[PDB]
Amino acid sequence: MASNFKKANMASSSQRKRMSPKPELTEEQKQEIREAFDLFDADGTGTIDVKELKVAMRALGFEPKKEEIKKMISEIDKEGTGKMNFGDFLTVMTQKMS
Repeated sequence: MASNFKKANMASSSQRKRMSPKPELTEEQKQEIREAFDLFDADGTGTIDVKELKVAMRALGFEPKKEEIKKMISEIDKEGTGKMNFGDFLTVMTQKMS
């Protein structure tokens, strides 16, 4: 089916307790990059766009340093405009803060 015919998930079993961190990103970082990218990519697709990713940067930034939220949105909007997958969002947002 191409169009949205409704009734995907009615009973919302929202399991925020799955991977406990080993030598990796911790509770604060795990929650903010998973829960923002999964809020825009809900059913399991791949890429989030600059409209959705700018709303993701407003919720994730809060209070930041200087060239962080404007630098991510203007640097991936370049060759075929702005599209981001989860490997880009995880590596660029964790290495710029941690």
